[PDB]
Amino acid sequence: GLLIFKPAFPQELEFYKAIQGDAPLCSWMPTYLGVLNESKQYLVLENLLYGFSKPNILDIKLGKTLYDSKASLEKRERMKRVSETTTSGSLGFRICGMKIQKNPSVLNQLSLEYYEEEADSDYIFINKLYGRSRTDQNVSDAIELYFNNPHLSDARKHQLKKTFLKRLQLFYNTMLEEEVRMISSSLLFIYEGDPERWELLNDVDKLMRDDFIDSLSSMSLIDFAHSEITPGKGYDENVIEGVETLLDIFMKFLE
Ligand SMILES: Nc1ncnc2c1ncn2[C@@H]1O[C@H](COP(=O)(O)OP(=O)(O)O)[C@@H](O)[C@H]1O
Ligand SMILES: [Ca+2]
Ligand SMILES: [Mn+2]
Repeated sequence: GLLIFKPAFPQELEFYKAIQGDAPLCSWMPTYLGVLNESKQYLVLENLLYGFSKPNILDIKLGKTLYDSKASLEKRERMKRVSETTTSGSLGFRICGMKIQKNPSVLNQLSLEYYEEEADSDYIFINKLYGRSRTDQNVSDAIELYFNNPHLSDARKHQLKKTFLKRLQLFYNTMLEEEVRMISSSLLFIYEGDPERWELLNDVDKLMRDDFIDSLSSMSLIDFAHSEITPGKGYDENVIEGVETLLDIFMKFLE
C-alpha cells in the first residue's frame, strides 16, 4: 500500500499543484504524485499509513469557520451549524474520527452508537457522532482515549504526547508564515501500536515525516478540496486558532 487513490476534485488538485528555519507547508502534506484516469479521475498520493505495523489514526478537522468563499448559501448555513454545536466553533478544531486498536477497558465505557467493531480484527472505527458530541471540556479526554493503546507502556505513550506537542509547535510556526486559506482540512495523527516495531526502531521517532521521493508516529495535513494559496494575504488565522488550542491541550497532558 504505497499509494492512495482519491477521487480528484479540481480545487484539491489545484492546491497540490500550487504548493508542490521553519518547515514548509508541503513537508506536512502527503506527496502528491499525479493523476490516474480510470472517465473517473483520481489523485495519486503517498500512503501515510505505509510502513506502520499497527497504525492508530486520528482525524482532527481544523478551523472555526467551516465554509469557503464559494460555498452555496444552503450549505454555508449547514457549516455554521456544525461549527456552533461542536468544538470547531469554540476551540478551532474538532475530532472527525479515529481508527484505533481497542482497549477493552476503554470499550466498556463507550456507548455502542459511537463506534463500529468487527470479529475479523482488533480495530474499532470511532465515528463522526463521537466527535460532534465532544464538549470544550471533554474533548481532551477524547484525545487521551486515542493514545490509550493497550499494547504501549505509559512511558511510550508519554513519549508520543511529547512528540506531537513538538510537531504542533513546528506546525504552528509553519502556519504563521503560510499564506493560504484552508477550509475543512484535517490534521492526521498516526502512531505505531505494535510494540515490536518500537523495539525494532529502538523507541526512536522522527519529528518530521520521511521524504517519499528523496516513523513510530506522524502528524500530517490532508484534504484540500476547500483550500487555496493566497499570496500576499497573510497567514490563516482561522486554522491557527485550532493549532493553539491543540498546543494548550497537549501541554496539559504533560503537566
Ligand atoms: N495520504 C493518505 N494516506 C493515508 N490515509 C489517507 C491519506 N489521505 C487521506 N487518508 C484517509 O482518508 C480519510 C479522509 O480523507 P480526506 O482527505 O479527509 O477526504 P475528504 O476530502 O473526502 O473529506 C482520512 O481520515 C484518512 O484516514
Ligand atoms: Ca532493537
Ligand atoms: Mn476530511
